[PDB]
Amino acid sequence: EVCNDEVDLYLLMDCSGSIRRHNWVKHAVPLAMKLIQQLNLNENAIHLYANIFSNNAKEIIRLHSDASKNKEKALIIIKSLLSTNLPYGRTNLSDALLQVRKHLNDRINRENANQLVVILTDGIPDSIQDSLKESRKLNDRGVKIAVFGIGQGINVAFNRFLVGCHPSDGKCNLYADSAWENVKNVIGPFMKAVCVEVEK
Ligand SMILES: [Cl-]
Ligand SMILES: [Mg+2]
Ligand SMILES: [Mg+2]
Repeated sequence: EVCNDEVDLYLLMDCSGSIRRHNWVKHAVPLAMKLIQQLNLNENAIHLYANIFSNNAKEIIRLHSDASKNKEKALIIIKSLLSTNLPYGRTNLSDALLQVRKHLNDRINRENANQLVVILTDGIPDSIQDSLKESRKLNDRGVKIAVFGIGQGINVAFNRFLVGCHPSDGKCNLYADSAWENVKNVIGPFMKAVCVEVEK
């Protein structure tokens, strides 16, 4: 797998109404699945955490749980997102990022592990101010943030700012975007690039 190191990886998956149900089912859920396929989930390698966020953040995979460390178990849970009332609601990224910072506050994370947040989003946060404030607090605790933007509702400058890049210029290995139909072709190269940056 292209991601293979001691990393606590916090997947924050936008489930906002803008997505549309057909895209949630045909693209968003399969994209999260393929992303997880890029990870060596293992006690001594990657441990996954996952939440969804729209109105609020909701944990779906607990950090260090069996599904955190086992790809087949993680994929069952992600697939279970199909049998829900999702997608719906707004884009409370700051609450999603807050849940990550609560793990760090409470020392739930492996202190020895690289800390990586990966955001899948099709929009702009409802509060850029609070999202950037949370992101700074995470950065101060050593957390790297990556963003995979989808569709026409994103703001590239903001996503680039969030991950620590110049908003328009130069290579930004912690950022990629894609049209809805193409997400599964962009996610592999993205996760490869992200994991190279995390290891360096
Ligand atoms: Cl927000
Ligand atoms: Mg907030
Ligand atoms: Mg949206």
